[PDB]
Amino acid sequence: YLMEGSYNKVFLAKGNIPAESYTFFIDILLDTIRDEIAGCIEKAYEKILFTEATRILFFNTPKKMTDYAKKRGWVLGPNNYYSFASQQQKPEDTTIPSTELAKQVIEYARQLEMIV
Amino acid sequence: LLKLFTTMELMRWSTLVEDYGMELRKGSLESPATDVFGSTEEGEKRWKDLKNRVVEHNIRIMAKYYTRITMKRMAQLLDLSVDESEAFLSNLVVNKTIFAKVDRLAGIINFQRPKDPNNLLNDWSQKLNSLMSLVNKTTHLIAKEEMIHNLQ
Amino acid sequence: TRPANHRQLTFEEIAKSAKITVNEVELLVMKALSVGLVKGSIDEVDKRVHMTWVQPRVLDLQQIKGMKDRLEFWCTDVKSMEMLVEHQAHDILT
Amino acid sequence: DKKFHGILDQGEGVLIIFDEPPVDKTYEAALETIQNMSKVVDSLYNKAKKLT
Amino acid sequence: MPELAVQKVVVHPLVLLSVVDHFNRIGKVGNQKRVVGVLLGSWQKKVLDVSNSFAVPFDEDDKDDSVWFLDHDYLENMYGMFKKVNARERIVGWYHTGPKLHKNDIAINELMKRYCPNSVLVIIDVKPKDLGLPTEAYISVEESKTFEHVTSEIGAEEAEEVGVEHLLRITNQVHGLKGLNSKLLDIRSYLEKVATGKLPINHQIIYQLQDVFNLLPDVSLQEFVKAFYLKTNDQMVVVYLASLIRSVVALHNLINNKIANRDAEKKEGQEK
Amino acid sequence: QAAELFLDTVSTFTSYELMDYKTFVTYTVYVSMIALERPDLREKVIKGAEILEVLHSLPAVRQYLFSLYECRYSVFFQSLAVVEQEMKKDWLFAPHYRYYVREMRIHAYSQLLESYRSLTLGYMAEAFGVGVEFIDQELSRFIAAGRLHCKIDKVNEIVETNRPDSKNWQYQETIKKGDLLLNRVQKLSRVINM
Amino acid sequence: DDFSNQLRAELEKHGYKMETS
Repeated sequence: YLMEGSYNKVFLAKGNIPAESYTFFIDILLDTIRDEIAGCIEKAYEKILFTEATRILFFNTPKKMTDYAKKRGWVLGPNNYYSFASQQQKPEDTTIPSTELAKQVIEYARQLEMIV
Repeated sequence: LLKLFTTMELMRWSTLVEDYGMELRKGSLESPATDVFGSTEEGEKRWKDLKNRVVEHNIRIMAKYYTRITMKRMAQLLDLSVDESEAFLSNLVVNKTIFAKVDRLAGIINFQRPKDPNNLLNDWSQKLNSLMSLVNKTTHLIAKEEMIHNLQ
Repeated sequence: TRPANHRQLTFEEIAKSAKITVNEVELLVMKALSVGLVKGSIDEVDKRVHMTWVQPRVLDLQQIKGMKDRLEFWCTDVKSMEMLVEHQAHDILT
Repeated sequence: DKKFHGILDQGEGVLIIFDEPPVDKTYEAALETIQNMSKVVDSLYNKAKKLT
Repeated sequence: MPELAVQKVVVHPLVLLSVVDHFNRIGKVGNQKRVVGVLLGSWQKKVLDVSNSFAVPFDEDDKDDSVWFLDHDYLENMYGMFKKVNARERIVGWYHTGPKLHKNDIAINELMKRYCPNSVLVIIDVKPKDLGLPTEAYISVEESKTFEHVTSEIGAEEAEEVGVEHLLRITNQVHGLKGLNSKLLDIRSYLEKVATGKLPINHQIIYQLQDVFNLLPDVSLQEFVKAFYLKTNDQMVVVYLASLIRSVVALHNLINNKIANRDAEKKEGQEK
Repeated sequence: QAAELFLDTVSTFTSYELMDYKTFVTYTVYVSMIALERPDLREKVIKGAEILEVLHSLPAVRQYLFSLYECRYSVFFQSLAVVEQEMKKDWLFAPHYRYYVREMRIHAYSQLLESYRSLTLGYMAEAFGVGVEFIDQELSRFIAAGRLHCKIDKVNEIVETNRPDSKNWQYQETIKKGDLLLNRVQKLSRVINM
Repeated sequence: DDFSNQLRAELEKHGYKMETS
């Protein structure tokens, strides 16, 4: 279940193993899932309602869910705000020529004998 | 009036043609050398022949001046209604003296030509040629700088 | 005060400075451009003039001071490219 | 018929361009040299082998 | 491609060496005089081909630039013998050693002018100013004294070229930096001069720099270039694609050779 | 390579034990529908004498030919019977199966799609008498191939189109053949280099 | 292969979509 990213499947309290020391483990396990869900929600959604976000995190109280959001450092409202967008073929690449020139020197040097 | 063709805005054009209503009906002479006409064509007819020719010529100039022009402005400059202008432009493209693209669903006329990457390459190579040309100027500049500094 | 990073400037700023209206500047740039005081093109899709420089600007003195530092940066950049070439083999076209 | 290569928009009841033409001598140049080079490579293997 | 021009000078390698020889042999050197001579050669439609030269004596004053001594008659008589030897030898110009110019350069010029309006003046220094071509040619007429960045190249006759041989990107890049440094020195110099109220007040020099900067270079930097660049990678990408194919084609021809060598060796008994 | 040969019709006959006349006339036309497109059809398959023979027999000059010229996928499903009829009985065309049918169905569809930039999936799905789920599922099968390039959002009944011929596409195909060749080079390297 | 030709044909040929219209 952990592999899949099926958060729901994970949440359980029955078995032989939940009796003994799995209690100690549950917290550690949740933190990892919540980090993974925050990173998804920023990419997926550039806006969402506050209440939806409170359900999703699967914490009961709104308050702990408010605590985490300030911690991350987000502006909040009755909506949650997020913004992202990237650029390329202007910041350097192997297909922006300066970096290529250095790369081509090695290719041509191999070719003729050098060897580099 | 010939110089007018280089600058042409075409409000001044109508004024001149109207003002000169005794030159431009005139095939006749006030002292004949060996030229003659008598106004056969009608001298009146000639103004029509000029009228298309200056409007087209104006569009030639706009092509150099502008890369994009709007149809309402282009019509204001011509002093022709928007429908009328479109009609002359269509004829003119078939004639093969300009390149222009007509967008009649927004009202914009491009005189642009589609790029090829090689085209951008050409320009890029020139910038570098200008640079070399400078080094020469600088060399000449040093030669000068010495004469002034000491004759000697 | 740096290199050119554009030379597109719109009518609105110029018309304000010039104290002639938006309509007038179009006709005016067209008069200017005939002479070749203006080297540029006219973009009628945002009503901006792309200029191309050619101005004398006689006596710079301050710009010159800056010019000396910028040129200096340029000498270093080519120098780096050179080092790499030196290290590997010998350019023989054949 | 392909005597005119735009496209038709019946939706806005307009005629639009699509006659737009790609490069036809790099792709074509590249395409020809591989197909031949494949036949040639295959032959060489049979001769090399000692069993065609 | 090689640089060509309206007028052009071709200077033979023979000519150049002759000046080297003149400087050591006259033995007057060690007084640090101008080593000056007259150049001869072959000219046609618009090409100076410097076919010949001969040294001229001169004695100049070593505390006066107005007092110098030169003889005309020497030029006529020697010219006369040369005409008698080969008639394809016209007066093209003269040479001075440099590396700096004199006021007096104007004075040698007035004389050569008379003989032909075009007199090339070549600045030749053996002692290496420049690690490319250390000889530069100017053509001068007075207004004041002009110069011309006329190309200099070494053409040759059949004999001359064999003799030369008997005696016996990366190059681009070293030179390229060199040029940058020469201009760099001039700016520092200009700043100094302006600071200390020295003649430079030339309008031209500021004017050239400004335009140059607007353009920017594209073997370094991206700043002005970035918009152009977008097209550029796409063209390069295709050239590379072509290159790939051909490397396989080459590799294949090498296989044919190996198999043949192997067969031959194997059957023989094996010996390389 | 076959189409080259098939087009030839100087040799009307034979000595009959090489092949047979009836079979050979039926065979050329069959190969035509798959192998060729409509500037080729208008040009070559009006051959005159040949067109008489197809009428003197089961359909092809009829149903398949009309459907290709008309570029419809409205009425063409009746000819899905022919695949079943001819291929199964034959020993030559049997081996080919779903590839022969499937490439023909795509061909027809592609022409209809190319006609209207902004195509209504909806109109087609109903009137052409087909399952909504069948036309789409097979369409998405075809788009994945790179055969079609119809850009679809399935909950709506609207489709649009993009450039199927582009610089980027042509480069991709060039690499694509290049890869297969690379493998051959290795096989050569295997046997030799001993 | 062969299965798909028979499969496509029962679905295509035999209507229950153009008969519900």
